[PDB]
Amino acid sequence: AGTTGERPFSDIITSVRYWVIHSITIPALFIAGWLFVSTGLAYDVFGTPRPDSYYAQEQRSIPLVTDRFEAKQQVETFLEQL
Amino acid sequence: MEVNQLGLIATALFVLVPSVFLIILYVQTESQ
Amino acid sequence: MEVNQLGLIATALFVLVPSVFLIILYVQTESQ
Amino acid sequence: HAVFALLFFFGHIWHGARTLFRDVFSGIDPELSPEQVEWGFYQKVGDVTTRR
Amino acid sequence: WVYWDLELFRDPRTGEPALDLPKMFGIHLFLAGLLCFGFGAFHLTGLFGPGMWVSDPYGLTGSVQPVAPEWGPDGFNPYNPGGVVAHHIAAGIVGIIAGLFHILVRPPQRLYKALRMGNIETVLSSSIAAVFFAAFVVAGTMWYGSATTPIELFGPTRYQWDSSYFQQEI
Amino acid sequence: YPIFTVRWVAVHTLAVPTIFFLGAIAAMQFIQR
Amino acid sequence: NLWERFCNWVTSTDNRLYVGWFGVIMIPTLLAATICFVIAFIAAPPVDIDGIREPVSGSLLYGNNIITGAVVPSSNAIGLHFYPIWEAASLDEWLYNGGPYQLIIFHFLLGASCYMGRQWELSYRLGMRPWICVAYSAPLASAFAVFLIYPIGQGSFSDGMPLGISGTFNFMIVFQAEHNILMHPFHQLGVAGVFGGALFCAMHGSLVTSSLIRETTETESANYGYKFGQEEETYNIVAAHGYFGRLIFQYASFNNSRSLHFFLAAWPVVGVWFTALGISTMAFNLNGFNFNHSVIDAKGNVINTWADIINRANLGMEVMHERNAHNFPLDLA
Amino acid sequence: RSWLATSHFVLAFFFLVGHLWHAGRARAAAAGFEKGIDRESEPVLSMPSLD
Amino acid sequence: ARRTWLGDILRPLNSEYGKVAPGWGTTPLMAVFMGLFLVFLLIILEIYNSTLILDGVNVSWKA
Amino acid sequence: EPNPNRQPVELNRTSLYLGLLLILVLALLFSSYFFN
Amino acid sequence: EPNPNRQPVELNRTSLYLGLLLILVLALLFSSYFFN
Amino acid sequence: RIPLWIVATVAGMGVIVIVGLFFYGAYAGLGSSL
Amino acid sequence: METITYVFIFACIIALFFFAIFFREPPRI
Amino acid sequence: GWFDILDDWLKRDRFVFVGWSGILLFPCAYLALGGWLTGTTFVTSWYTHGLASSYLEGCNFLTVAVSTPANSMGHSLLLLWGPEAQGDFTRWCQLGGLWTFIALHGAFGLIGFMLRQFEIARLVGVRPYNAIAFSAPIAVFVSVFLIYPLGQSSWFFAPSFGVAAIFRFLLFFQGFHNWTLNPFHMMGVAGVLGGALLCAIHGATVENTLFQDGEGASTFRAFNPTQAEETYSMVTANRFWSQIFGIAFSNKRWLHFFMLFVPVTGLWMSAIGVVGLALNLRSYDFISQEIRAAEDPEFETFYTKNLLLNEGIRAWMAPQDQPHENFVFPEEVLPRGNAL
Amino acid sequence: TITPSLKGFFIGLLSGAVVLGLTFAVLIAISQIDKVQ
Amino acid sequence: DWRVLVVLLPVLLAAGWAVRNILPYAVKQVQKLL
Ligand code: CLA
Ligand code: CLA
Ligand code: CLA
Ligand code: CLA
Ligand SMILES: CC(C)=CCC/C(C)=C/CC/C(C)=C/CC/C(C)=C/CC/C(C)=C/CC/C(C)=C/CC/C(C)=C/CC/C(C)=C/CC/C(C)=C/CC1=CC(=O)C(C)=C(C)C1=O
Ligand SMILES: CCCCCCCCCCCCCCCC(=O)OC[C@H](COP(=O)(O)OC[C@@H](O)CO)OC(=O)CCCCCCCCCCCCCCC
Ligand SMILES: CCCCCCCCCCCCCCCC(=O)OC[C@H](COP(=O)(O)OC[C@@H](O)CO)OC(=O)CCCCCCCCCCCCCCC
Ligand SMILES: CC1=C(/C=C/C(C)=C/C=C/C(C)=C/C=C/C=C(C)/C=C/C=C(C)/C=C/C2=C(C)CCCC2(C)C)C(C)(C)CCC1
Ligand code: OEX
Ligand SMILES: [Cl-]
Ligand SMILES: [Cl-]
Ligand SMILES: [Fe+3]
Repeated sequence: AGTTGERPFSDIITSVRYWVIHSITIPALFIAGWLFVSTGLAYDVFGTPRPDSYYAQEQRSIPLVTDRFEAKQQVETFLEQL
Repeated sequence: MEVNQLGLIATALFVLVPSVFLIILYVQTESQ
Repeated sequence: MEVNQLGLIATALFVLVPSVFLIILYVQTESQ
Repeated sequence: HAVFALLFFFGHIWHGARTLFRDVFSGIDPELSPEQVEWGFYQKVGDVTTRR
Repeated sequence: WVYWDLELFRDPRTGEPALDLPKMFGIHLFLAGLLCFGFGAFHLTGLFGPGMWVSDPYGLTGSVQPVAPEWGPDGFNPYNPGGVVAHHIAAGIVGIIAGLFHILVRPPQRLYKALRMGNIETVLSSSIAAVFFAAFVVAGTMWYGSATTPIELFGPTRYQWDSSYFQQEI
Repeated sequence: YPIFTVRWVAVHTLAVPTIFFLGAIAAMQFIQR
Repeated sequence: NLWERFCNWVTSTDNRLYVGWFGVIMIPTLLAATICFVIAFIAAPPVDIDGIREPVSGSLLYGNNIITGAVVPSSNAIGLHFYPIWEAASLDEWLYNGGPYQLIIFHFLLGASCYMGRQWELSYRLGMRPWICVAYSAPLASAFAVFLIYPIGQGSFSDGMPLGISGTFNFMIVFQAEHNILMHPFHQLGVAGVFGGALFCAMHGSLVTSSLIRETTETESANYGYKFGQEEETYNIVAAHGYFGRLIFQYASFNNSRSLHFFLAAWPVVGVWFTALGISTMAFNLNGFNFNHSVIDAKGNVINTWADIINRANLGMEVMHERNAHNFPLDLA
Repeated sequence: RSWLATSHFVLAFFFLVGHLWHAGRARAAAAGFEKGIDRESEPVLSMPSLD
Repeated sequence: ARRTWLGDILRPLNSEYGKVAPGWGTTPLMAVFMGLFLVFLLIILEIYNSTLILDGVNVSWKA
Repeated sequence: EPNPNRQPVELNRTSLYLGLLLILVLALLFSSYFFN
Repeated sequence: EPNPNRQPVELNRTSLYLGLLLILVLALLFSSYFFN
Repeated sequence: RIPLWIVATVAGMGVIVIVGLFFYGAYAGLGSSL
Repeated sequence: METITYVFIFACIIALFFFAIFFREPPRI
Repeated sequence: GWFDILDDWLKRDRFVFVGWSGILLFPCAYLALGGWLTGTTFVTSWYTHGLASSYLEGCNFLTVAVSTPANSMGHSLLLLWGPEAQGDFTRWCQLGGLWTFIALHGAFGLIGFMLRQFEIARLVGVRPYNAIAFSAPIAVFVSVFLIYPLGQSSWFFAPSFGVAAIFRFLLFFQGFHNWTLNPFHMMGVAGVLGGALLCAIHGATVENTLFQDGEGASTFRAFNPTQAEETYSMVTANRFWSQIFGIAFSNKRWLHFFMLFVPVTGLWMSAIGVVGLALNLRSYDFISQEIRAAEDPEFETFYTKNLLLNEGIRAWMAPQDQPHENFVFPEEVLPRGNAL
Repeated sequence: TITPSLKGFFIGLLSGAVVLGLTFAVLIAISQIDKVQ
Repeated sequence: DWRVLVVLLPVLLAAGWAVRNILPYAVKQVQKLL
């Protein structure tokens, strides 16, 4: 097989400089992901309904899209009646 | 016309079976 | 059972024609 | 025609392959140099003029 | 089949059986454009031909009628008969121009080697490619319906039942 | 050995978002209706 | 030294088909099951499988084709009771109650089990390694699961997989409605085993064919580049590994043919082992994952998922399967 | 009962596989070809053809 | 090979086998038409798909 | 040992033409009666 | 003059068996749908 | 510098924890049917 | 007639088995 | 030339080969994978299906999915800048824009991968039979995720990218299409199961016919990639199966070609059948048996039993599986057996 | 008239052209920097 | 909104910390290439 030329993964993940850098970068990305949910930013970015944002106080009728081109406003008018 | 329904396959097999027999023998004769 | 009247002939040809094609090819190979 | 079209996509691929690899469709080169297919040897894959 | 060994199929210098596929394409493409043009210009227009089948949006009064070309943007609306006429006229001209070009101008050295233009199987591959492209298109226009697939000839579509297309008119 | 290569990018394009996503889902386990 | 002559012929390696001591049991049983199957598939009268005096036709002469034809499982009235011919007052009774089904599968399971042992035996006689039979244990366990183990856990051979094409489908549909086999991690390993098996089969097949060393011309088959029993390998694994090692990355490819081929055996066998155990464990009603009404909003409304949609489909099979066999609201047997 | 029946059936089956594995190998090891076929003494090569 | 009257006439049409233009030739010009044709197909596709809605162009049986 | 009584079987192009003619003509003659 | 592009055709016994099997099984499968 | 068997054990330990947390969240909060 | 057809095909397959096993093309080294 | 310079860089021997095909493959494939991971983690299906389908909503790995666009969207491309989403990323996700995003980028990803197979095979010097074989997964993807919903009313009835969502797709095709009764799926089953059989039986045979090329009990060490000899006995393997099964392989090249043929042919056959289902052209019934059963209330087969099951599936799942139809089934119209 | 639908189409065109443009502009640049010896 | 800065803050610090730990090793690679 030989080796292509890049630095072997084995020696990198066993190097100190690597874990000096990645003992900060990896947890930060983890925390960043945590904050993306705990702040509730994920809900507003993707438009995913919160546990209290599926129905109104007295409806079981599914807010289903029935139109094609006016579908955007049809979803927006669903968000309004909440 | 209300003909014999088996007449079609009987006629087809009447043609195919012996004709194939002759084609088989011929082709294997030329290849010798 | 009220089946298709062409079922018999369609099945018979579906077997016979390509199988004959193979048999013909084989016999002219052994003769070579 | 939808079934025939999908079936002809394979026809495109098959006869397409046959055209580009014509030199090796009866089998690959009898003693292909291992170095060619082994990594790191060439700077460019397959190019004999790129040995490090 | 009997007279297969014609001189025309021989290469003048080598004597090997050879076909100049790049010029053959130009010639045959030139022919296709002429026929394409003539089809739309005469047969479809009714200038020298019967025209084509046209009908009302509900397929009640269909007949063969001469069709004038649609040269506006609506000519790309496939439920417009005039688009079909304008297509074979315009694409017919393009085919003629391209035909002449693919006759007079030799292929680049690189494209010849890359596409193997000395091997006839490269034509089979690309032809088959264009063939299923056209096969997928005619399947689509048949199922979704167009001006080339009238409901008095091939029957209504499923999408007319889905939308109750005939019930609203009734 | 080179530090930043094609392989380097190929790694971090899968690496970085994965840990970010794992942290996100980790926070979702504490969401109460 | 007369019985020794018999033993030598039985264990003989010069027979066109190896007999062996496993074969001494295999040959009669398989012939018994086969002969009965052929006769029953063609000319057997209707069978009251659900034991509710509602005979189900399965043979060709009684209005079936190849697709709808089947040998129908024994009556639910019978259950796990052993029902040979001599336990019936007449062949007519025996046929009405699904007699042929038990006769076939029992002779078959015995024959099939000996078939596996027969595989070890010849390999021992030839000086081979003996684990090919271990690979055959994967489909054999699968047959044991649907023919023997599942009827045991459920309490009737009437809930065994029928010997037919459509009957097989009936077995699958009813199974899903009662066990949710799709949402079971063992069937999912089975799917991964057979999809992966087919993948790797296509994969190994393509890579070896691609790396075939040219020994032939364009006017003949490439297969004639190989002669039976030749010393040299017909392909170049070095080139093949060079290709697949670049398709992904080299450390995701096999350079060891023995290690590669072992993987080819391990993956689908292990996968089928699990889906075999899946049927076997679901036979005792340890069913697939149940996430019906798992997601709930703040107020308390059930927010459906794809699992709840699967449930609605399962409800449809449940309330319709064996429409006359249930007298009580809970389906236990 | 469901827990006890399923768990031990799984174990029972794999132990049968374990039987087949260790038994066959024991036979081969005692006979002297568990590590493969001798190239210069292949048994089949000394046997007659089946046809 | 055999000479025919129709063969002699068609002879020049099949006499330039293997003849090519030096280098890339008209390859870039080809790419421009390939780009425009891709745009063209993309237009008529979205017209039928109603992703592209134009004035005066009602993609329907009503027309 | 191979059997010494085996003979090659032949059928020239002419006999193929004669046979096919015989079969087709008989078929053309008897087909009407098969349909009845 | 003869055509130099002509080639003999072969089909060994194994290919025959395989081919016949492919046809017989396809027949057994599709026959039910033909009779319908 | 750092033993590879240690890196593998720590990473493995981290996997079991983050996976166990997910199985924990299956019985509590959203998707717990409660 | 459907039955006869189904059985006939099945019979041919079994026959094919016999010839593919006992009258196969003998593999030679 | 700049073209030749770029060609050198693209075809450099690296840990991860790129090539010209990489310009199409890598971005499309990354977006398809990323789009699915994004949707199954955050994006819902509440406005398209009335379903939860992300970890954020409480779904697990088996139940998460990227669901198909609403039926009212039709066969719309649903581009982000399209007339439906109108540049709004949030609305785009809520409408099912990520499904087409994955389906389309995933399609051109598969094209890029098959091209990658051609490209590498040309540089290495081997035949392109791996690319040819990969036409079967593509034919499957195209027929099921593209052609089938195109034949139907909308993208809604295409498979949703999820585990349980696929299981829905399976049961849907049973209840509505009777897909099991279709001969084209049957040939596919025989190809997949037959492929798994060939895969298992080949690896097992080779492993159990190995030559002794070492003194160790673990025979994996007794092989070298650069060896010229076969590692297993084809002769011994041939005699074994000849006596066990009756027939056996005698040609290695035909063996490995056949291993390509079986599963590839099967998938292509199943692909053809799906194309038919796109037009509701099903192998749903046998007319001969329906005539008999309708006239004779004592005639029953496993075929007529399965149709009762399909009828149950349809009537019980349709209102929720097709919420755009506004199906309302009073209890008294539901097909039910006794007691249950 | 430039309908909102047509407006988006040109946006889709430019967006695609920029992506393909920047991609090849980067790749060609890198290819010239690290040439093959 | 403020939530964006909160989420991107650990990402920025992570990238920054990584740069200063690799910067003397990073730019040398570009010295050698150029
Ligand atoms: C699975 C896909 C696939 C694969 C693997 C191949 C493989 C091959 N083709 Mg084929 N081909 C394909 C599909 C494919 N083709 C299709 C669908 C067509 C259209 C009919 C063609 C048309 C075609 C021709 C005309 C030729 C080949 C040739 C070839 C060979 C050289 C490679 C090449 O030219 O690629 C071509 C490039 C591609 C397949 C990639 C194109 C990517 C496009 C540009 C992306 C477009 C994105 C789009 C605009 C985004 C929005 C879309 C959305 C709104 C719907 C090789 C055998 C050549 C040959 O035979 O040489 C001997 C040849 O002349 N192909
Ligand atoms: C894409 C969809 C898909 C896929 C890929 C699979 C895949 C699988 N399913 Mg699943 N399944 C699905 C959808 C799917 N299923 C759905 C939607 C449902 C709900 C309706 C089910 C319901 C379901 C059930 C209920 C069962 C499966 C089973 C299986 C397995 C079948 C293969 C098998 O058992 O081989 C094993 C091999 C054999 C059984 C063959 C044994 C052969 C013997 C040893 C010899 C026979 C010789 C013969 C009689 C004569 C030969 C003659 C010749 C020599 C000439 C496999 C893991 C089965 C399983 O897991 O069984 C353990 C099972 O019982 N599925
Ligand atoms: C290999 C690269 C590649 C390919 C093939 C595709 C292909 C596709 N993407 Mg994807 N995408 C890519 C990379 C790619 N993408 C990348 C890197 C990203 C991240 C930035 C995205 C982000 C993305 C999004 C956000 C979306 C897509 C979508 C699409 C689809 C529609 C594309 C379209 O209509 O283009 C049209 C543009 C072209 C075909 C380019 C034409 C270029 C020629 C040369 C014309 C030049 C014109 C000239 C410059 C004049 C300009 C106009 C002027 C007159 C005013 C299609 C399936 C859409 C989708 O899936 O919707 C469901 C969608 O919303 N992509
Ligand atoms: C014995 C059981 C059994 C078996 C063996 C099969 C076998 C098959 N069925 Mg059937 N089926 C069964 C039972 C069974 N079915 C039953 C009982 C039903 C109920 C009626 C169905 C319903 C059913 C349906 C509805 C469909 C099938 C289809 C198929 C085929 C699937 C092929 C495949 O692998 O596609 C897998 C998909 C591909 C190969 C496409 C390409 C996928 C790419 C390569 C993925 C790349 C991923 C990438 C690496 C990143 C992934 C990341 C992520 C994992 C995180 C195959 C022929 C399908 C078919 O016919 O398709 C044509 C289909 O749509 N079956
Ligand atoms: C009385 C009546 C009527 C009874 C009939 C009842 C009934 C149910 C009839 C139906 C019969 C039936 C089969 C129906 C199925 C119909 C059906 C699904 C048809 C599909 C056919 C078709 C076109 C499929 C397309 C896909 C396809 C081509 C699949 C191929 C499947 C296939 C051939 C699999 C074979 C697998 C197999 C047996 C492998 C073993 C081969 C073997 C012995 C190798 C031995 C071996 C291994 C080694 O590794 C080495 C090294 C050597 C040396 C060696 O030798
Ligand atoms: C249950 C399964 C049943 C399967 C049955 C299969 C039967 C197959 C054999 C039957 C057909 C054989 C035909 C051989 C035909 C054939 O090959 O003839 C040629 C043959 C002469 O043989 P030779 O001695 O020349 O042999 C040379 C070798 O090449 C022959 O092998 O003549 C005869 O065999 C005698 C009968 C001649 C009859 C020919 C008269 C035809 C005249 C035209 C009739 C139609 C026109 C009528 C106008 C009014
Ligand atoms: C040690 C764990 C064993 C697990 C059960 C066995 C699985 C592998 C064997 C399948 C038999 C296939 C048919 C015979 C195929 C055959 O003949 O193989 C032949 C192959 C060759 O080995 P040798 O003959 O050189 O060595 C055998 C002994 O003498 C020990 O040296 O045997 C092995 O490689 C044994 C590997 C043991 C380790 C395997 C572990 C794999 C499972 C790991 C857990 C997976 C869980 C997945 C959950 C999703
Ligand atoms: C959409 C879109 C886009 C894209 C984006 C992306 C591309 C993203 C990505 C993302 C990502 C890329 C993510 C990732 C994730 C990952 C994950 C989340 C993972 C996980 C894993 C796990 C969970 C594991 C598990 C396991 C296994 C499998 C093994 C065994 C055991 C265990 C369990 C450990 C853009 C902006 C361009 C544009 C717009 C649209
Ligand atoms: O029998 Mn045949 O399937 Ca076992 O579950 Mn209960 O029983 Mn009846 O229902 Mn569901
Ligand atoms: Cl039932
Ligand atoms: Cl009850
Ligand atoms: Fe192999």
